[PDB]
Order: sequence, then structure tokens, then C-alpha cells
Amino acid sequence: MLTNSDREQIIAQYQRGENDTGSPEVQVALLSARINDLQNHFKAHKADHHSRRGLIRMVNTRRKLLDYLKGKDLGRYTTLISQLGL
Amino acid sequence: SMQDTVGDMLTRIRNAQMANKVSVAMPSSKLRKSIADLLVSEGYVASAVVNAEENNKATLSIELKYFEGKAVIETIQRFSRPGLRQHRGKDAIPTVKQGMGVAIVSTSQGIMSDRAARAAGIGGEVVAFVA
Amino acid sequence: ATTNQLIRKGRKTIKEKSKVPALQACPQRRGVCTRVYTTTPKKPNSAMRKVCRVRLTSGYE
RNA sequence: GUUCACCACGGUGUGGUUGAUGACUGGGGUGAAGUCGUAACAAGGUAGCCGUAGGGGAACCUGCGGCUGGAUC
RNA sequence: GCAAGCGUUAAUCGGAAUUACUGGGCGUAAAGGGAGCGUAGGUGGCUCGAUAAGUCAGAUGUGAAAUCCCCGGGCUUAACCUGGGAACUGCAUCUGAUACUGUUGAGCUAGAGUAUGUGAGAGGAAGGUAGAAUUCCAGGUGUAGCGGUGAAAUGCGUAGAGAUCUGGAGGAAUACCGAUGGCGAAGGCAGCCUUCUGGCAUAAUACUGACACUGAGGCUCGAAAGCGUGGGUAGCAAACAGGAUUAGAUACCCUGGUAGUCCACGCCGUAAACGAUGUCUACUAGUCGUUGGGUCCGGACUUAGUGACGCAGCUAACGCAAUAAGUA
RNA sequence: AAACUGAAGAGUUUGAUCAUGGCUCAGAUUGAACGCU
RNA sequence: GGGAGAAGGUACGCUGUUGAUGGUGAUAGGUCUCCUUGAGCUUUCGACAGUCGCAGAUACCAGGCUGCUGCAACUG
Repeated sequence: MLTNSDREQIIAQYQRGENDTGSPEVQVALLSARINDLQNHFKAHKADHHSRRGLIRMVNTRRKLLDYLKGKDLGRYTTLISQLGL
Repeated sequence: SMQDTVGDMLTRIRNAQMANKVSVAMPSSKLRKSIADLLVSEGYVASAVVNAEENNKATLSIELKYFEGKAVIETIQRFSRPGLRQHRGKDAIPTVKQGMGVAIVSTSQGIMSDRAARAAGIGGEVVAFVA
Repeated sequence: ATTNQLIRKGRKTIKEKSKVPALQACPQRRGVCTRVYTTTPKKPNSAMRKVCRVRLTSGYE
């Protein structure tokens, strides 16, 4: 999983201000890193169905946040998914 | 979640009077205060004062009345719910208890009783029936 | 049965068919007797009731 | 007038849908003083029921899992 | 009782609130999808504005005549005819209003989320290992029974059983703990250990600022049984075989026993998949337990679960009753 | 002046009951048919 | 995968005009070399118009095709 050291590094790169950690950009960035990290766990444990329900949840959460940005600030959205490759 | 703020207000009043509570309190709003103010002026509740709380929040406290140990508001039902809004013209306002009750109507001149809307010759959204 | 559910599906009552299909919504039909017999009624009571099997002008027998 | 173009009838082939009929066959129902049993209702005399599988003249039986809409405890 | 008609049949509406918009239901009478995620859609917090689409009002045009209803007028009355109204819910176009819905600008934190610290757990996946016990194989002791039943018998045993001791093989399940205890969306999940991994609970601060709820189709997961291929196979055990019981006994009971049960990868997609109770909100007497926290002073309080009662209320009744079947 | 006036239930499941729920009936109507007159 | 060329249809010669296109590349402009233009030759497709016959895949050449059913899986 993601450690504290790198988790704070993604926040520091997607900061919308001083130690916010709550903006749609930082949340989507945190979910994106977490989702990609779990791709290694599910490659070795594909029968893990109870953990995968958790993975879908943050995939669903990330989609809801991206929908919110697209409706809120289009420029903030097209730029964010350019960095995250979504 | 909560999707009927007006219905929540009436439900709080309906349950509080069923429980013989002295007063009922809830987070405030201009629409809630406007209906609560009409209930005061119609004579169904004692008073309704808004207290400004912190974090730009407010509390609307309504003092209830009881007559011969029975709640003054015998029935308070919601007519125009969010799932089906009810707007009526000046001649289609449904009366409550043959004029005894109040059909709270939201007109372009604000929240007022059905007898007031007919006197003003104006329709609106029939938001509730209180008797 | 919400408001949104009623404006999507809607109440559909069903009309009953005629209990006398051979008449074809006519008060009377003429026919030709192909058999004039007698038969016994159902459980509660007993008799020899007279029945005629008739082929009607509507194509029903 | 001739000829070409368009075109109706009509013809040809191959499919689709649908009605009536069809030896035989499947279950459904009704009908008497039938034949075989007695599956369920009481703990119905092996608690019953659900899903599934195997078996059996027939109700049904048995296995696995589940339920109480199971009495006695 | 009707009467120059009266009955019957056909047909429509009614009664039928028996498709319930007005105006019904879904614990047990028919009826909650097995559970979840989610698309379209439906609905949606607070405050200050803008707009006026919905909404409301006014005006104008139109809504043919007839019909219906009201006030009259002519047939001797009536049916009939007829004058003027009213109505024709509507549609269009302007004007006004701005409480609500719609569309928008800005702002807010109370719904929903994020970061940080602790905590509990049979949550999931992959490996490893431990101890009982059964079965089998091989020996030592030992001799006439063992097993089973309500009784027996089949069966096993003088080729030495059963019992007892010592070794070896193998598979499956994990006694006690153990608990209306816990975790999981449901299905489900119990020896112990490591690895990978999901959610939840909890105090405070910081942050985003309605990002929400539900959800047709869709997708995912989904007990047991069953199917495919490949392994394994101790116990139990469908089928099957025998012994009984019986009138019969394709059963119940007895002795065996194969598929299956176990493993890997895939199908199947169903259960009384049940709380026979969809999900999410807010509110409404109380009492006593219990699990994981937290804060105070052995108690007290507050949370999120999980139970037993018990008001009001609801219910045909049973009964439910802050984990509602109450109020919305 | 007026057009603004309108709403009934019963029988039948049971030893009896309440509920549910179907069936049937009493009303009005017709370009009607048929029977008697 | 197939069945399937299932079945069954329409056009087809010559003459003239005309559109598109692949190849090779002389002549020029910027060393078994490279780029653009492209003469001549050549390729494959169309359209329109006319014309002759009984007949235009004209000769030789060159599947007949369907329905039911037994058997064996098939190539061999």
C-alpha cells in the first residue's frame, strides 16, 4: 500500500493552497495512486472479491469527483486528467 | 437523505404535538420562518423566534399550544410535496375543514393563508393543509 | 406506486371477455340443431335437462 | 407513325408471419358404490417446507445446504 | 310493480376504493428484486443577487353552430322549437409579480467526502504448520468373540478378529475458547503463524464546499446441489448391494458402499437467498442487558452496533414499537 | 339575479368471528333484437 | 468454421466519345545516386451514345440443382 511518506508527496504536488488535503484534485490524485498501487495486489490475487469491492468504491468515488470538477471548473478538470492520464 | 425541508418542518411539529412537547426546534430558513410566522398569525402556535447560531447557522424554535389538554394543530398535512408539486389558481384553492382550517399557499406576494389569496384574487403553490 | 412510477407504467385495468362469445355481441342468433339430447346436472341436484347442440350462423357450434 | 425513357396489369423464384386441420403424443380439468397404497394436517406416527441431485408403480424416498411457517424439551 | 307497454337477451358505464390521480396495498391474506455498484431518469442543504422559463394574475385574440346548464318566449301541456346568457378547464401573444420549482453569479457549513493518530474483528486472497481423532498398512501381547439392534440378522473373526502397545501412510475438519459474541453488501466467514489486502469504529484539528439520495435497463458478486477438465480421496454419504420390519417396504433401522463432499481453474445463477419486513433521511415516553470506542468523576455520561422488554401511535388480529410494521 | 345541488349498499368462503378477496345483484342508457300484448 | 457457388437473378459483342487510375520512364530544372515535371509505351476500372445478328461467357473449354431418410464424424 501507499505509505505516509509518498501519500504526503501527492498532496504536496496537487495542493490548491496551504495544507488543504481536501480539494477534488488532491482527492482524485490520492485515489488514482491508490488504485494503481492495488493493481499489483489484484494481479496476484484475482480471486480476492471482498477487497475488489473496495477498489470499485474508490473508482466510483473518483468518477463522482471528476464529474463534480467538470461541472464546476472545466479548466481545472481538463488539466487534472492530463497529469493523471485519465 | 432529506429532500423535503417543508415536510420535515411539519413532521417535527406534528410529532412534537403528539408527544405533548412544550416547544419544537429545528435548523432555520426563510421558507421555514415564513411558514412558522403564518402559523403564529393564524393562531396555531404560540411564537417562533430565530436564534442565530455559530458557523452561519440558525435555529428556529416554535412554541406549541394546547387547548383542553389537546394539541391545537389537529392535523397538519403536506399537499405540494417535491415528488408532485401542486399549483392552483385563484378559484381552485382547496379549502380545509370548510373554511375552518388553513391551506398554506405560497403566492408571488409570499406565504399566506388561502382566505388571503382569494381576497387578493391570486393563486400559488398550495404547500400544506393545517387544521 | 409513486408519481414517477405512474407516469411511466400507468394503471392498466383489463376488460373481461364476453360470457357468450358465439352470439358475437348480438342479442340472438339463429342456428340449426345437430343434436337434441338430455343430460344430468352437477353435484347438488339431479334431473334430465334437455339440451340441443346447434350450429349457429356465426360459425360456432 | 417509328424508337427510347417512366410505368399499371400480369408472371417467376425464394423466404417471413399467421388461421384451420393432422396419425400419434404430453400434461390440465370434470364425472359414479372403482384399483393400489396412505404423502400431508396432531411430534400425522421418519417434523414439515425451499433449492438441487439421484432413485422409485404412485403418492413419494434419500443425500447436501438452508428455514421455522416445528410439538416435546 | 309497471302500463300501451311489460319482460328477456346483447351492449356500455355504475355500484367496484375491484388499476385507488381524486382514491388501495406489499411481516403473516396476492405482493420487497438474493445482495450491491451504478447509466438514463426522478428528487434534492443554507444565504445574498440576476432572470422570469415553469407558477400566478390581467388584458387581447381565439376556443364554429348545434348540444349541456341558467333566465326567459312560443306550441292547449309536455316532448319539441327558440332569444340572451353561462360554459367550453383549452391555445396563442403581450404586460405585471417573484413566494416556490427551473437557469444562472457569488458566498456558507449543517449533508457527503479528504489528510493525520489510535482500536476491534471467524472480512477477503496466497502459502506454511500443530495437536487430537478416524481409516488403512506392518509388527508385539492375547483368545473367542466383535459389531449392531427395540430385538435380530447381513458383516467382520480361529487364514487369529475385537481389545492393548509400538511404528508408518494419507485425507478432511479444526473440541475447549464460544458468547440473542464479532466481521462482511448479501451469499457467508472459527486451530495457530507469515505475506498481500478491503471496509468499519473512534477524539481533535485542518481541508473541499451540496461533490447528495435513489435508481429502469446494465454490470458485479452470489449457500448448497450440479456440470467441464485435471488432481486427491480418511470420514460421511445420493445411487447401488445385502439384512431386517412389514400384507407389501423400490423407505424409516442395520451392515457395506460409489458420485459428491476436498484442491486448481472455469461454468451454473438458483434457496423458507427470511427479519417471509427495498434503500436513504428527519422526528417521537422509557427500562434493562451486551460488543468496539471515547470523555469525565468503582461508578456517570456520550457514540457506533447488537439484543430483551415496554408507552403513545399503528394493525383484521397476531403483533410492531428509536434496529417501527409510528409520524412524514 | 342564475348558470354553483352532489356520493346508499346487499348476498355468497366459517360451527361462529373479523379481515382479505373474487363472483352476483339492485341503477342508468340503446339506431337494438326477441317473446307476450 | 460452415451449410453456400445453397437456391435464384441481371449484365456481357462491336464502334465513338469521355472520367479515374497503377507501372515504366525520354526531355528538361535543382554520380551503377536523390527530387519535381512529365513524351512514348503499358495496366486496371467506370459512364454516355450509337450499332448488327436468332443468338456477344457465341467456337474448344466450362457445377445440374433441391426435399425426406439409414450408415460412417471427418482427409485417408
